[PDB]
Amino acid sequence: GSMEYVSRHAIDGKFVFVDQRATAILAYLPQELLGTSCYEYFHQDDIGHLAECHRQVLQTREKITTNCYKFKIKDGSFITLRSRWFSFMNPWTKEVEYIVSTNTVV
Repeated sequence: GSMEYVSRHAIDGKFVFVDQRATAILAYLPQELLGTSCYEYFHQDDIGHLAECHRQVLQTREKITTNCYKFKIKDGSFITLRSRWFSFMNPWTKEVEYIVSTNTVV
């Protein structure tokens, strides 16, 4: 359904993929999120633990589940999300290119 959407994030949080279900949940067009960092939208209280879970997943092929956190939507209010993250290691270049994130409304 449309209670979740999938994003991908480069190493500074930059959105590099946003599926169209994000607009239903966040009221942003995908193009508004693409090229901006997820950290720009996290509630400032949540930056620290989300950044540490992001750092964790860069060093493992296992998935990491965040705590619930608040995400600032287009009108400036906050919704609560929980994300499941895993990193995408290129098996030839041996580089983590991005992380995959399923973002679920709580």
